[PDB]
Amino acid sequence: CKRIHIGPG
Amino acid sequence: DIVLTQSPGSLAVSLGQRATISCRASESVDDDGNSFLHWYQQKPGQPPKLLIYRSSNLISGIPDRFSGSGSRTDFTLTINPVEADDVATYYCQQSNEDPLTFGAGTKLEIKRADAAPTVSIFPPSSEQLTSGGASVVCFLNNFYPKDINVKWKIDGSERQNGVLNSWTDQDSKDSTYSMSSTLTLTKDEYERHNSYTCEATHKTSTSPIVKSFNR
Amino acid sequence: QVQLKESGPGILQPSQTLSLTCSFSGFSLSTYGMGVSWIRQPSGKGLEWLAHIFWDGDKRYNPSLKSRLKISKDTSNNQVFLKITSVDTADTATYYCVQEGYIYWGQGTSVTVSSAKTTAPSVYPLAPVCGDTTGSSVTLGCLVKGYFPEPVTLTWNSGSLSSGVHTFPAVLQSDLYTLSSSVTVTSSTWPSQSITCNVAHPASSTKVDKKIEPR
Repeated sequence: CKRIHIGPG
Repeated sequence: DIVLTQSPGSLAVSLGQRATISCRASESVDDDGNSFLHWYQQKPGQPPKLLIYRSSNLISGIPDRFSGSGSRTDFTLTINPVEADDVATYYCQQSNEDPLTFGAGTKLEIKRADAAPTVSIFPPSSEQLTSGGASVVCFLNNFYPKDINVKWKIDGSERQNGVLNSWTDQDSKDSTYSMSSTLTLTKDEYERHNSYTCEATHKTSTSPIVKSFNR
Repeated sequence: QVQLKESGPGILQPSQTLSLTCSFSGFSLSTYGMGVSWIRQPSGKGLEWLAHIFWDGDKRYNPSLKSRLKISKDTSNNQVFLKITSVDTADTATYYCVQEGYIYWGQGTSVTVSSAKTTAPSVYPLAPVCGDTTGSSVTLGCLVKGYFPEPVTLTWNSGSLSSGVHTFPAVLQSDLYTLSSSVTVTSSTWPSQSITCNVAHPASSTKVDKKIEPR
């Protein structure tokens, strides 16, 4: 599994 | 699901003072170390704006007045000093586990002195009457606080069926509320009573501020 | 810097299927770590995440909504699409697409799931039947009864009068919206200077200019 990214970069 | 509960649901604050908001998660939203709780500001009309990410990190360009604290399940957002353009709704968001959840929102509203509502009444314009329908309209304008109550009395008897109530939010320049209350009857029904009157009770009175017209 | 923009069916009969399209610029969806989300906001209610697609083709679905959703991409065309099937009326909302990172949000498009058709509105005028409450000012009004869809645009004197104006947000009565405004003027203006209400309901070339004549 992955992760929906939140925040910069 | 991880369920996020925000308190306060509503916040009256004055400018330049401190304002704290809180978000708590049904479980840890942490790897262990960094947390996946972020904070969004939403101004009416716009999309949410990300402010703070992973509990404590300010997004580039957001004012330093905005801070975030907390870990595992209890998180808190601080605005200090509140400047008048933080009058917004704030939401917290978790991104540890899908589904991605957000909390109910806390809305910041400025506090100001009491002002009572200048109510005013409108009979039906002839035009409406010619096409079978009657709307009597009460404008209760420019009051602080929000909570107000409007009774529609016909001939003196109370009447609740067919009242369609509407508020404005925070009038930004003077920090007030206005409200529109419409009673719509049928022209026939309307033509059988002489007295339409509209009662407003606000924190600012011991009378009802009443508005009457006879036909 | 990056652009995101939605495209919606506008109005939908209950129990159809909603198509949504997210157009973007600023990033190809083949770039590793790319992906696009669709978040949904109700009317003046919180945020709800619906679905997410990643560059490597893996989809993510709100699991209480997993049934009715399907996301997809046209990666060589900067498009992410959403289909939400069997539209219930508690599916009227605003659809945002968001690029990964959640910083960059597209404005959002409205969908209202109303089993009703474009009705253009009646614009009735509202003047006093003779009295002067307030401080030697009078409040006037404009009633825009029974339209579909949102919105109408209303301006007093075409924006030549906006200070002192309140435009109460639209409520819906019979599946049909009802909007209302008020203006306060000093008595030297009306009845001397004339104030006219401009209502414009674009989905139908209803452009109604109702003058408040004093009765």
